[PDB]
Amino acid sequence: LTREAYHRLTPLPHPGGRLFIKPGARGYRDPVHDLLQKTVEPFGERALDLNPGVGWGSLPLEGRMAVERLETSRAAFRCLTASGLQARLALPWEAAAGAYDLVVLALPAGRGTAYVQASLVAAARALRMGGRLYLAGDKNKGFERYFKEARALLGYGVVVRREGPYRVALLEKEKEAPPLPSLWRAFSARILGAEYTFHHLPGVFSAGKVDPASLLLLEALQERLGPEGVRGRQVLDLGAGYGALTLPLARMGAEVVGVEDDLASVLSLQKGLEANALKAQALHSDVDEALTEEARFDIIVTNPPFHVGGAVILDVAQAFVNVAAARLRPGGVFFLVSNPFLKYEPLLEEKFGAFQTLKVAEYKVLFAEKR
Ligand SMILES: C[S@@+](CC[C@H](N)C(=O)[O-])C[C@H]1O[C@@H](n2cnc3c(N)ncnc32)[C@H](O)[C@@H]1O
Repeated sequence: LTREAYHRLTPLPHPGGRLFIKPGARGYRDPVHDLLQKTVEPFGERALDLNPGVGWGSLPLEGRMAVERLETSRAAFRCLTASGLQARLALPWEAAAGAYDLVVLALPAGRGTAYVQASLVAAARALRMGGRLYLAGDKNKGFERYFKEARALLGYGVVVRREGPYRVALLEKEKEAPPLPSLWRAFSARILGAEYTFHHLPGVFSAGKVDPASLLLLEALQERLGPEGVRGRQVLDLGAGYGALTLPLARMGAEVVGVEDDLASVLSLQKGLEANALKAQALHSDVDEALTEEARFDIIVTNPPFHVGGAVILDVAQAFVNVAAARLRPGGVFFLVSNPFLKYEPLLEEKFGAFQTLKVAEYKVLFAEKR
């Protein structure tokens, strides 16, 4: 895709309306959200969707109930807003306690147990006594375990729709919700001769330890540019996460802007910067959406998102490369790290004209210079 195509919001039809989608936004042609949309029925007056994506799963409630939506992805909020669907930039556990009659939760299984658990408790807390929860997911991705936990948290739960491995259950709040679990974790790491303490919420990439790929990029970077080759330079970190690249580069004296689509990750980076006596801009952004048209940089780094066992480069990751080329000043440099067999080489050749391979072992570090 072009950058314009990556950022474009496109309305798709459904009976009675339309819904905007875009590359990089969750919840479109997803069997879990699809099964929800076929299942959810109004109950009471006030509903909360704790994982809406583009908003298909709880869309049947719109216009029949007041529906609030809490969403962590910037890309997904751009879509919801375009669709005229009330939505807040919010973590699931930021939900108002006891203020809803119905909650909708597509299980965010890909973000892991801690994130799901926090979401389950947020759902239980959000509901008034006697409120109900639609819980949807995948038996191949923990549905039975999470449904068992939901039933323990709330009361009577039963599966109300089945399609292959995909399930929707309906549950009733019959008991008092517990307090939220402890959410913050911290760990320390030594990077390029300096100590960092990272802080993060649940669901972030590489919780609890620095990704070896990120370490490899930083090693390649320092070898190429020298210990001082970053001081006073403007750096963009595409997909900054809790700051594995961001913090060291700030420590090295760079003026760093991190862009990150996930709110939990943005807040994690902010806490880490504070904890380490470091300054950087930690932007909640779908790729470079948050930047001015004019912003350019001297150095751009990225450890892009990837599909678990995938052989194809994600749309977001392709956009990262296109954006890096576009956002670099002449003489600027780009560093990217990935699995050795992802086909980034042709992309860098097309966008920069040439590239170099600085490292290839467990991961590869590719490099390009803006001409
Ligand atoms: C492989 S992780 C790398 C995180 C961090 N830079 C590190 O090295 O540990 C990729 C990051 O890209 C972020 N991401 C995914 N889609 C994005 C998007 N559309 N815009 C910006 N960041 C995105 C993810 O949330 C994740 O934090």
